[PDB]
Amino acid sequence: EKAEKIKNLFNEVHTTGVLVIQQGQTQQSYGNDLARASTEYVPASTFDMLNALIGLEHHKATTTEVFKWDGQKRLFPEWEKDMTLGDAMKASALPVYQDLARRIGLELMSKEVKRVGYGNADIGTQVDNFWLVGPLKITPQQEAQFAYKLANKTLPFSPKVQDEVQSMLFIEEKNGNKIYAKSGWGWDVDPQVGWLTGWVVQPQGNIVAFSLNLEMKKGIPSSVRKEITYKSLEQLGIL
Ligand SMILES: *C(=O)[C@@H]([C@@H]1NC(C(=O)O)=C(S[C@@H]2CN[C@H](CNS(N)(=O)=O)C2)[C@@H]1C)[C@@H](C)O
Repeated sequence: EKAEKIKNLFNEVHTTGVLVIQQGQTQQSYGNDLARASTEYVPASTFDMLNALIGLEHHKATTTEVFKWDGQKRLFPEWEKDMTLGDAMKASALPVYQDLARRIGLELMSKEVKRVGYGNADIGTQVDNFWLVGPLKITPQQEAQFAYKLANKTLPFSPKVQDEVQSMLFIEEKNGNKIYAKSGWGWDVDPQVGWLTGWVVQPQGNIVAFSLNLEMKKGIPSSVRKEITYKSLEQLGIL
């Protein structure tokens, strides 16, 4: 019954999507197009999570430094403010993560993306846009696995840096559950891709990772990603 209900949540907003859930070493898929789970998409802003891990691990940034807004118009007004890396994570402020990517540099970025085995691990030659328009791609299954490992601090990085990136991703504590999440919207690719990748830590300690992936269309508000995710997690008894 739960799976049917989640399928219809996607039908109700008139697009196709999948929600991958990971608990322990096994995954389940829900939604109205389950085949999306094993299909590659650009990560868009969801790459910020790995960008931050690499930057912190290799001492290219700190968690307390402030990226000051220089007063120049940004793509979105939400980005026109002083930000730490964590603030920029929450706002998905691309210019901050492009700055970070340039600090890391192509050689180190390529080595680390390959070491961690992220998606197709192909970053090409352009260090500041490879996660937006290709060539880097990743499946929702892979995003859920990545989130699960970050949640358990089992990515191949220091525990300190994984703890720091977790803190950047914290959304809220709701009914005792701690919710961590990163959204993404690849709007200038066709078709458009929407992401919400994260995890829940339940009061008893259990970790449940998720990755929502759907086709974004004109007339579908971006708030659908969080709404469908939370409702689905509630249906599953995860929230
Ligand atoms: C990353 O994918 C991309 C980000 N991602 C998102 C997103 O919604 O996931 C946006 S949308 C942009 C940022 N937040 C603004 C909405 N205001 S609100 N509701 O207060 O959050 C608009 C943007 C495309 C990077 C690469 O640009």
